[PDB]
Amino acid sequence: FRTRDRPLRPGDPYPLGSNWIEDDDGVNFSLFSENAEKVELLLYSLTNQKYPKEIIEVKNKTGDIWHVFVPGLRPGQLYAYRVYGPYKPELGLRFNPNKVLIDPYAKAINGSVIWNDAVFGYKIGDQNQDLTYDERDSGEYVPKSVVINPYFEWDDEDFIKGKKVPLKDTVIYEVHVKGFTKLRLDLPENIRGTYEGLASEQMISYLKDLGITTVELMPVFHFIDQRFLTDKGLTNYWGYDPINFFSPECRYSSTGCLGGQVLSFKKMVNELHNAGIEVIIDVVYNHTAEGNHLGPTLSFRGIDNTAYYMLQPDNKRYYLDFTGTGNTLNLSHPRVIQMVLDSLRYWVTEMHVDGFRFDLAAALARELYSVNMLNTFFIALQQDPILSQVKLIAEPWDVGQGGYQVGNFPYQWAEWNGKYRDSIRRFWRGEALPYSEIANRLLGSPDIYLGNNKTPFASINYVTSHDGFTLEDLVSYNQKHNEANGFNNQDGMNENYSWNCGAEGPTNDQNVVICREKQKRNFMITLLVSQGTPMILGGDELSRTQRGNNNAFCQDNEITWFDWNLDERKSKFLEFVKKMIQFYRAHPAFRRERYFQGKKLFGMPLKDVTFYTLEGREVDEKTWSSPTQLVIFVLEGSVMDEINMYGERIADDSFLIILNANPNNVKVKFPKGKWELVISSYLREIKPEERIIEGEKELEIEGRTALVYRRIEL
Amino acid sequence: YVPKSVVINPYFEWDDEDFIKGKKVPLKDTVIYEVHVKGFTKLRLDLPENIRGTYEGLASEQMISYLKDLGITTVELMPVFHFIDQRFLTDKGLTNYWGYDPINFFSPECRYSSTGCLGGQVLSFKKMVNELHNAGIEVIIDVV
Repeated sequence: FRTRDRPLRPGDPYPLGSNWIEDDDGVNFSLFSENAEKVELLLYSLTNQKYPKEIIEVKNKTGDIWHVFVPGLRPGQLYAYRVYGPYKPELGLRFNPNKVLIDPYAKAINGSVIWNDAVFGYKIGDQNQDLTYDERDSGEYVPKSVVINPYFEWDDEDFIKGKKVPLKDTVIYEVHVKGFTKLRLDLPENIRGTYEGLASEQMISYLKDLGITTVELMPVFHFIDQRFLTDKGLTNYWGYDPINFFSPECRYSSTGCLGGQVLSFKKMVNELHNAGIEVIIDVVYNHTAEGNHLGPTLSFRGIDNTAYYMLQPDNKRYYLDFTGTGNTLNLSHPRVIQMVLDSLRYWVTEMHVDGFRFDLAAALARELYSVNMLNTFFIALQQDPILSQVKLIAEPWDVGQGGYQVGNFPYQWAEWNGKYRDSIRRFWRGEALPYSEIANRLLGSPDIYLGNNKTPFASINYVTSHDGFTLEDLVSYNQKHNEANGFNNQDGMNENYSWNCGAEGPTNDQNVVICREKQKRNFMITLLVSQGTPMILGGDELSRTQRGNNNAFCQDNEITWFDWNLDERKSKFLEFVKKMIQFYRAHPAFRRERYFQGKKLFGMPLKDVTFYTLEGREVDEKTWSSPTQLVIFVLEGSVMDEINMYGERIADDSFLIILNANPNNVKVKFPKGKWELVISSYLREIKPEERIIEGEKELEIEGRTALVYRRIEL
Repeated sequence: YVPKSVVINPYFEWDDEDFIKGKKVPLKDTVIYEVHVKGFTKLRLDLPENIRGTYEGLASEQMISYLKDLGITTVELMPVFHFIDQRFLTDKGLTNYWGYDPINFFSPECRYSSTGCLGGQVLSFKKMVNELHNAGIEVIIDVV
């Protein structure tokens, strides 16, 4: 028989990908290819996945989209594609139907890659490398896509689609799905380090106790372990290397990789929303795990290489790399643009995601070679009805030339404030930066984001992230220790703006431990007292340590697992971060929607913020540009231009904050009021000269100490 | 010595089963597949026992996928009307395997059920049909 003797329907080229049509009993397959000449649908049995149990040729094509509707099939059916066409790598055409490809619209993938020189489309050994054409079948080594059933019952989950957590009052908590619960011997295994483990009653209660509002999850897009990681006994722990944009990772799931990864994800989000916790997901759209040339041929390169990938225009054999990871997705092609926003819309309307943190966000604005934030993809995202409502967070740079684009992302976009990261670490490190540099950071960095009409909550303040040290390692090391990575300690940035407190590594010396505990609390008070929306690094409340590894993308082991066993030193830091989060959330003078001016307002005798120096005298224009290790400012809570959504003014307590990074002691004369101690970084018992201050008193402030005060009388 | 009749609860929740009550399989394009409920799955060591040769065994994911792979459209089931083993078969160590010998016209056979003969035979039958219709398979029953 031929392809015409098994019953078929022409199908439709609408909803790209496999779509279970319950009413007609069958499945509709759709796949874009501008350049394919023949497209063949492969169907596998669950048992036999080395050869296809049936080969169907996609003969119908409406426009640049191939499609066929195969009767009898149900959800759960395994499938993959073969794309026939021209092979001219020096021109960009790398079509090899011997290599089995993965549906870019597959919403569930069964397993991952079995590395073998057959999944490459070019002779691995040959001297002419990626110009050659290896004819080995790779079907038995590449995972297959699953037709999923999209249906799901969201128990009173649609009511949180109303009054959400506004970014004004948000506290971000960056988590790795696996590390959150792998060493949670509390839970059973089989859910440890899984989606279900994250949404268990034990973790949900913990997250409300900690007090964070929303969770930001490291890449959950179904990703592949790199071969140069496999050939060193290593894994992709972070997962910033995906090949599919619609499948939740099968490695994070704990119910089944045959569609159970999308079920256990939806059930996970449903559990969090029933606890009033928003969900943001780290998302890679700038590059794909297929690498540059010499990389594998597992999907896009096979389906249509000159559409999906940015290729060097004069050769078109090599790949433009603005991510440092081999390739860069070509976001200038209409269907590539359609893919990303289809995926962005998919995770919102179907997986009920509340926001996205874009990895290397600038690389998405690359048109040929230059970054212009007025590209097609950003505009369409801005105008879209549903994507206009969820939060959009950017890593405001890529590793290209001219890629540093902080403050140039459109409004509605928030940005990771790297300038806040670096200068705050240097301030407490000991360096003396201008009074105007750190004071700007503390008031939401208006110098950055005001020029493009943005707000203080648009600035994402953070002192540590998954890139670089953790907070414990930040006060415990001065140099990288990525020796365990297997790259001869050449990977991961060298300047971390780090300081050890008096060692490098673990220590017994009792001054080194304390300088840190004081330094850890010094960072914590700074972050949650500055204007903007703060991001906590996951595990930092637990004083998590990566053994001095500032680049633990490859370590899926005890280095990156969360250590839940707490001693007395760790337990009391947890209560500190708890009470500091509880503080920041209780006081609107730090959850501000508009910036502080330097003025009295509403006809009041105090100006909304005042800056002092060692003596209670106001900061001048020449003190404001001189360097400093001590910065003093008074937030007048009752004279803020802060108005809620109902037209009411807000106002808060009046606060005075002392940040003295000078290693030596300094004496400070207070302003005119009677001030009360609310929190400080002192580990020692707070003696009563310091608890209440009256009438322009002077007070000894030990070196490297942060203090918060509240005026009780004027 | 004679079995007793059970007052049953007729209620049953047919999950999206009422939509196949529309575009069905017209006889023009039908392919009939005559099955014995027991013989279909008794030696199906794939499935657990306790459902081998039962209604539930017939509607299991293993058999449903097999019937779509074979390609038949509707299933024709040998007599499922609750029947009695003839005495001249009993007095030779034998049974009524086909079952073309019933005494009740409303009870699904208790010998084919695998959940309970106290009303479980009518539940496990409705659940069996519901599973087939969710797979686009029509059901015809041999009736005496």
